[PDB]
Amino acid sequence: GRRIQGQRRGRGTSTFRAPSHRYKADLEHRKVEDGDVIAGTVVDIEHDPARSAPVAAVEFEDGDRRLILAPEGVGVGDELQVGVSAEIAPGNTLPLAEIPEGVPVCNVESSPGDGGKFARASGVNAQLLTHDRNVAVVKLPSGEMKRLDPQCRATIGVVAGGGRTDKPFVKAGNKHHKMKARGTKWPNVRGVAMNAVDHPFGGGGRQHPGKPKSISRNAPPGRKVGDIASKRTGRGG
Amino acid sequence: TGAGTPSQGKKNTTTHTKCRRCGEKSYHTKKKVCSSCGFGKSAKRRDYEWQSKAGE
Amino acid sequence: MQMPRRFNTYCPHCNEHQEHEVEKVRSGRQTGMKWIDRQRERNSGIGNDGKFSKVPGGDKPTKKTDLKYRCGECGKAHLREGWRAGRLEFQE
Amino acid sequence: ARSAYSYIRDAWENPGDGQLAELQWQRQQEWRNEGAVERIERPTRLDKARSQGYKAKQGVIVARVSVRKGSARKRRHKAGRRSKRQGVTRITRRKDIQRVAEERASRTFPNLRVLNSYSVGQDGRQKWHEVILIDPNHPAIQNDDDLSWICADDQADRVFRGLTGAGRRNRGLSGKGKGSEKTRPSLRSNGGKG
RNA sequence: GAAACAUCUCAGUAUCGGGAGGAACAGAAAACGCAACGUGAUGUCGUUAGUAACCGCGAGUGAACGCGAUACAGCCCAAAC
RNA sequence: GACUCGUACGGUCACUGAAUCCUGCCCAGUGCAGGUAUCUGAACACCUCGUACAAGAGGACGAAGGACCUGUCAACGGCGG
RNA sequence: AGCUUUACUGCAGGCUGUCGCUGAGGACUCUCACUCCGGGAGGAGGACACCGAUAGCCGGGC
Ligand SMILES: [Cl-]
Ligand SMILES: [Cl-]
Ligand SMILES: [Cl-]
Ligand SMILES: [Cl-]
Ligand SMILES: [K+]
Ligand SMILES: [Mg+2]
Ligand SMILES: [Mg+2]
Ligand SMILES: [Mg+2]
Ligand SMILES: [Mg+2]
Ligand SMILES: [Mg+2]
Ligand SMILES: [Mg+2]
Ligand SMILES: [Mg+2]
Ligand SMILES: [Mg+2]
Ligand SMILES: [Mg+2]
Ligand SMILES: [Mg+2]
Ligand SMILES: [Mg+2]
Ligand SMILES: [Mg+2]
Ligand SMILES: [Mg+2]
Ligand SMILES: [Mg+2]
Ligand SMILES: [Mg+2]
Ligand code: NA
Ligand code: NA
Ligand code: NA
Ligand code: NA
Ligand code: NA
Ligand code: NA
Ligand code: NA
Ligand code: NA
Ligand code: NA
Ligand SMILES: [Sr+2]
Ligand SMILES: [Sr+2]
Ligand SMILES: [Sr+2]
Ligand SMILES: [Sr+2]
Ligand SMILES: [Sr+2]
Ligand SMILES: [Sr+2]
Ligand SMILES: [Sr+2]
Ligand SMILES: [Sr+2]
Ligand SMILES: [Sr+2]
Ligand SMILES: [Sr+2]
Ligand SMILES: [Sr+2]
Ligand SMILES: [Sr+2]
Ligand SMILES: [Sr+2]
Ligand SMILES: [Sr+2]
Repeated sequence: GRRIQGQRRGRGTSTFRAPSHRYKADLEHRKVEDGDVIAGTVVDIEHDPARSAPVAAVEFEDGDRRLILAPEGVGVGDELQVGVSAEIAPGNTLPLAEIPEGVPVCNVESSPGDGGKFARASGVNAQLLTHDRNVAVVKLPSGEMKRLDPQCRATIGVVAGGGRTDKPFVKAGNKHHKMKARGTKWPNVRGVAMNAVDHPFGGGGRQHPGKPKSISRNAPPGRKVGDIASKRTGRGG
Repeated sequence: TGAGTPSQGKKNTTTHTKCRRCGEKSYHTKKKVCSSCGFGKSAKRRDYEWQSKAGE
Repeated sequence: MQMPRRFNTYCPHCNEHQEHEVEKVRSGRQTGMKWIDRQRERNSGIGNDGKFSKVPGGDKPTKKTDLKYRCGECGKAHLREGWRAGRLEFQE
Repeated sequence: ARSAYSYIRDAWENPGDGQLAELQWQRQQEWRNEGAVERIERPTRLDKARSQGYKAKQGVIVARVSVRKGSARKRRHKAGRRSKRQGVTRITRRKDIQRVAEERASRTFPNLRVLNSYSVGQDGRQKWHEVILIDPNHPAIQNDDDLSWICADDQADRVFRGLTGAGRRNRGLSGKGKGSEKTRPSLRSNGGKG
């Protein structure tokens, strides 16, 4: 047959790439020698093309102008701080260890100093639960309990733009405009509507997969389609 | 629209041009590579054994 | 069919009739050092292995008798043509 | 009496024991951070180098080359192939790794010519060889009774034509009798069946 | 091609990558093994021979030593001191 | 290297195809997934035999997998005499 | 010839054991290779993983 769509993706051709040249900034936490003597002032609030969420332009004491992953409630004029001694208010960043348990956090680092990896999407937040000299337990937006180095930095508050998902797209055109700002091929043609040569589910005198949809984890690319390694399917039971 | 005559009307693009190195009108001005002598692709001159019969 | 475990018959070795004992031929064990064994190793490689990619044929509905006839006096055995038999049980 | 060289030689018979072992475990850490072809001022295995033709003279160069370990890095067929020719994983190249190293070295020094080479160990994923190259244009060499032979025109690019020591062995020319029916005088003249 | 076909065959062919010369390559035995009280670097030509050997032991594949010729040529390092 | 200047309110893989009222029963087979006393399960190393060595025969241990058990149909599908 | 599959035979790919890289004191500790994070100091991990080799299972993706 022919390579399936998921295989055309990996080649990274124009159709599948993100409009990077149109993206604004890589919102990573600032690096600080130590002390925490790093504060800045929110100079503006901008739209982030890559996340459909607002972002904040901050001007730091040492002349550094950079965009920041904004939590809800940050406005122009507000003063933010980054460092071990940073105050414990929304919008400020400090290592998990300095954060009080029971406080909502966002843009959490995986490995200390990586600039943040977890909880960065609209309206989400991680929940700092347990402290320690060895591990800081955090509850991520998926509900999973993540053990982290207490040295991993994080921003206080929930990410801005919450509730974005509450409104339906209503029409294809709205989806269209959003998809144009992402690394995705859209619209989506169902495999069952294709020819046998183009997909494992293609072919037939009528539309229906010609095998069970639950595919093994070990299936090779070109065949791994449908419900990947499903532990179960449906809603019942 | 027919793929034949009607689609020939839009052909006003210049691609292959006189090559600085070999003189043939094969220097693709968009690719900057000569399809005839290889200029722009290789210092060595484009040549293949299949350009002639095997025993010759 | 039934068949006597012992009986008088010609011994091609003694060259005279004597009591023989009949036994079913037990399969001898292979060594894996015969020429064919080395050829299988030598010739099997990437892709199909010709004759070495074939698998065991089928079965005839009935097999022929496969026996050894041992002379009770000189101890040497001899073989004979077998005959188709669904089952073969020795008497005693 | 034993020459000092004999001691270097004896140490390398077992690169995994004694002081040499500790040395390698140390060096390789640096080697792994070096490039593909690193010119070095002095041979790591002096006895071996001198034994192969090396000389502390002008125009004599030494370079250590690292090449990946293992079989051929081959792409799977993209057209029809009978089962016998569909392999990928078990296919190995016909040139040994030491020969690949000699070639990468010679390319780095276009003006020089490969004299010989030898192994200096390997780790889990790569092998290192030091190659001895000679400047056929330097008068210090053109006047050397033991090396000036490498200055002849027919010795140009000798490594790429398999005229090297590793080249001749890899071409099955070691034996003068039985077994070399299709290797001598050349693989090509014998229909490529060596 | 094997009157299908998978090993085999076409064939290390076609084609591709790299490189030298006027010719290349080979080459002074850790050889041969007409087993010898024998030969004596290496190409090549004739022959040995469709022999030995390989092979769904199918179709097919296929040398060498030797011999008769051509031309002949034998040396330099590493180390010991 | 794409996804990705992205991080679960994400994005990948699929099915259905606005709204409204709804979406029953079946896990035996096939698929996926989890578990597993016991059974089965290759090579290396190891033990026995064999060989002054080797080929080879056998044993012990036993990974994933399978047997076995469980979950699962808005999973392939089924809902008869 | 294109396509399919519990047709025949194989080939990628995934999973898994083993050998090498690979070190110190049937469950365990460590640091020194190696890996990752950090501008750096240093932190995390660690003889595993990656990679090379091989073995078994799955394997119309080809
Ligand atoms: Cl979306
Ligand atoms: Cl019988
Ligand atoms: Cl060279
Ligand atoms: Cl003779
Ligand atoms: K063929
Ligand atoms: Mg960012
Ligand atoms: Mg787009
Ligand atoms: Mg669709
Ligand atoms: Mg259609
Ligand atoms: Mg298909
Ligand atoms: Mg339908
Ligand atoms: Mg349908
Ligand atoms: Mg020749
Ligand atoms: Mg045929
Ligand atoms: Mg036949
Ligand atoms: Mg042949
Ligand atoms: Mg001979
Ligand atoms: Mg056909
Ligand atoms: Mg990195
Ligand atoms: Mg097919
Ligand atoms: Na063979
Ligand atoms: Na060179
Ligand atoms: Na050969
Ligand atoms: Na035919
Ligand atoms: Na045919
Ligand atoms: Na054959
Ligand atoms: Na004679
Ligand atoms: Na069922
Ligand atoms: Na067709
Ligand atoms: Sr980042
Ligand atoms: Sr960064
Ligand atoms: Sr179908
Ligand atoms: Sr249900
Ligand atoms: Sr035009
Ligand atoms: Sr170019
Ligand atoms: Sr050419
Ligand atoms: Sr073979
Ligand atoms: Sr095989
Ligand atoms: Sr039968
Ligand atoms: Sr050249
Ligand atoms: Sr002579
Ligand atoms: Sr509806
Ligand atoms: Sr089931």
